[PDB]
Amino acid sequence: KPHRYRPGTVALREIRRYQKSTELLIRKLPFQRLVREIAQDFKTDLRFQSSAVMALQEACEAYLVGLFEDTNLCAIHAKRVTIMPKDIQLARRIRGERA
Amino acid sequence: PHRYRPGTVALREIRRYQKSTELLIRKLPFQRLVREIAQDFKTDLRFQSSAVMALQEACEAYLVGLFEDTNLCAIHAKRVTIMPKDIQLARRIRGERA
Amino acid sequence: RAKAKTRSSRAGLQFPVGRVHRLLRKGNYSERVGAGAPVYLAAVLEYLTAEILELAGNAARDNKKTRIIPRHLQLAIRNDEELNKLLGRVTIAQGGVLPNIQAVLLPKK
Amino acid sequence: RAKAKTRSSRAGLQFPVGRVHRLLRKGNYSERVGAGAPVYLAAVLEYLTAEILELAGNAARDNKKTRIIPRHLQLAIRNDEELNKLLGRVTIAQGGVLPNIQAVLLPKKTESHH
Amino acid sequence: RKRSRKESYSIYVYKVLKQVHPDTGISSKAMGIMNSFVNDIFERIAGEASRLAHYNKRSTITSREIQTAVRLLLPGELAKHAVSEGTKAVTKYTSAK
Amino acid sequence: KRKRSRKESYSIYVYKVLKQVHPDTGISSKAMGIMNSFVNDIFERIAGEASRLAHYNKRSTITSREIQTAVRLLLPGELAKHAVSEGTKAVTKYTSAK
Amino acid sequence: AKRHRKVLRDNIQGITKPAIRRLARRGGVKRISGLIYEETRGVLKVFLENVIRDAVTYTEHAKRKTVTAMDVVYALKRQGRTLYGFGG
Amino acid sequence: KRHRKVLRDNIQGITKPAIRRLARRGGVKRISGLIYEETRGVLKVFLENVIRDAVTYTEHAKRKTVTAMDVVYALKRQGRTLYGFGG
Ligand SMILES: [Ca+2]
Ligand SMILES: [Cl-]
Ligand SMILES: [Cl-]
Repeated sequence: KPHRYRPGTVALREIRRYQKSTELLIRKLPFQRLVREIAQDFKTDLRFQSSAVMALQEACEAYLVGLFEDTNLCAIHAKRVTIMPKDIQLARRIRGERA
Repeated sequence: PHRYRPGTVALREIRRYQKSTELLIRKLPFQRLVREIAQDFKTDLRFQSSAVMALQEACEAYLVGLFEDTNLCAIHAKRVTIMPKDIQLARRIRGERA
Repeated sequence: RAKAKTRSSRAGLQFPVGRVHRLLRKGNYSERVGAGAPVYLAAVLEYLTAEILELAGNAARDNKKTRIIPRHLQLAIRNDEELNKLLGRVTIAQGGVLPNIQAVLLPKK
Repeated sequence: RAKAKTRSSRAGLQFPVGRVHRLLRKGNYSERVGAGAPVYLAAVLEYLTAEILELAGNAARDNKKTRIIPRHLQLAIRNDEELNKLLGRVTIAQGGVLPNIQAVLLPKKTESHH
Repeated sequence: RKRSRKESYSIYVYKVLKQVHPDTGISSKAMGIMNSFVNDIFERIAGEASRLAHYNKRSTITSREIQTAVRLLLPGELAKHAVSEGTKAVTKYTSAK
Repeated sequence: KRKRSRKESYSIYVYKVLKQVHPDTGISSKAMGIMNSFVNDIFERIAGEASRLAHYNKRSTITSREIQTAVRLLLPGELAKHAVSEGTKAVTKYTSAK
Repeated sequence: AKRHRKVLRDNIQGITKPAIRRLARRGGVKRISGLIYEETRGVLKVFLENVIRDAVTYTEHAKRKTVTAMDVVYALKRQGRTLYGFGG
Repeated sequence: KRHRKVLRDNIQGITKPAIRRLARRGGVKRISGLIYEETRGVLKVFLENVIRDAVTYTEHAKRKTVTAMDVVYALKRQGRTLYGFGG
């Protein structure tokens, strides 16, 4: 008797929720650390303007959201509904990001 | 009596044409097309012969590359045959198409 | 001495012809710059600017908002066939995406 | 009075430091061009040219051919992971493509050659 | 100490906004986006113009270059209105002198 | 008229470098055309980015340091190391000649 | 008298099936659905329009009536299909 | 003092539910468990290429701080032009 939504229905609901919005979807501090981690590998003791870290995050999430759209088309192309890493790898190969 | 199985002469042709560098579209038809497409931009246009070659070189390169990408989409859907949706998905993902 | 009129005012333009003209001379595009150029360029910059704000404004109105914000610009651009092409490799911060859910992913009812 | 020493010889280059320096000044890049800019640049162009020529020359030699042709340049470039990336949105007229047939398209049976 | 001058297109975006939607306003973030746009396209047109003039062995970017640059860079209908509005503005600026 | 105008190229140089690298191999005109396109392509990329750099940092001057930073930006890993190396060596040698 | 040029129509069909197959072969295609050939023609035509448009634009800016290999080379660069061996 | 920067393995801070949200905006309905790690690697490669160029722009300017313009110029070079942070 307790209410339960069939699988797909809360997912479809999330899609709508997030397509309506523009908030960044990666949590800010984790992101900010990762950037600095990665930045060490090229130069030591670098500071960032916070707008520089926001500009990167804006740019990343935009690229990933974009890549997911192409990944979803590749998944559907093969008569599926479930994105899998070969979808991502195909998208990026056709995109020419990858060999 | 003698006959090859389907796909055998196809593979043979793949080997043949990847080994060579000659243009594969026939030159005069290609030229006629260029002239025709050009007419919708400016009447009574002339063409350096190298400019037509330069456009054929480009086209053929563009298409050969598109077919490579098209094949991968076919194979991704567990197919050996290319179909228009494979060309469309490639072109969608390349940014050429909406 | 005659009175100062701006070149924008002479062109019936809101964009700064004089500034554009200086940006052209100082941006390493050519040794010389004709006086028609910045007038024409500032013109086009004004047209496209106006085009986007026409469409961005309508989206702010549909959203019951007095002020244009990035999402309104993004909706304006991504629903207009030509503006989208013009900006097809451009990311608009804080814009989001157009609502799109492939048909196949919807319920059968 | 005492004359005639070409900047390229000074730098130890075949590429023309003076042509390169002219091309920078006249090419709407910056108001001024410093004296190392064309030396450095010419050198880099010489380096990349010499790589491709080395590799393509090898390709022509494997072909039992005295002369480099576009295909020798293509084969050189597309089998060098790095040159391929530098020149990956570039089309070499008359180069063709590298031999390559996806495995799912082959037949699978092995029974072999002499 | 007064901050050093960062120019922008923001007084001109507003002026156009009042022409087009007298009741409507604009946030900082939107202005930043408008301003990025204007600079983007400035550079695209000016760039293609620089090439055009250089390809044709000429020292001078004129309106004829800006126009042909516009033709090459903007899509059909957008190109047409730009060319019209750019011609208007010149033809007009000429008659005033 | 009577004599066609002069159109510059990097041919003599490409050839000079060719004799260094392979003394007994030649080069067809199409192949040389590709080499000339190559040099001009890259010239334009490196000068281009050097141009941005200077402008982005309010310098009027493209110096050997802008070429270097641009070279680091445009070439991939190994190619850029050797490229910066040869660029560094050449400027060095050139100041020694004085 | 003297007469200027005349109209050409549906030359796209001169891009035949064998040649479309050959191109696909070089692209490593083994099996081709029969709807490909008309799709490929569509795609090829869009490519040529976009490149010829831009080339011809360069022509008219040089106040010429002859389209030159450089007009094509410059157009293809703008399209991000930079081509080597025709005047780069 | 000077407070060293501890490389904590933050790529794992890019959580599963975050990756799932990004995919919802992208219109993805269903997600293989293999996705979340594939993505992280895809993200890392993205971040390295942008941050390398950005930091190159920083170095050439003789600055110790990466600015938002360094990042913008970087994304322009990588063909991923961003509006709203200057330029
Ligand atoms: Ca209105
Ligand atoms: Cl003018
Ligand atoms: Cl210098």
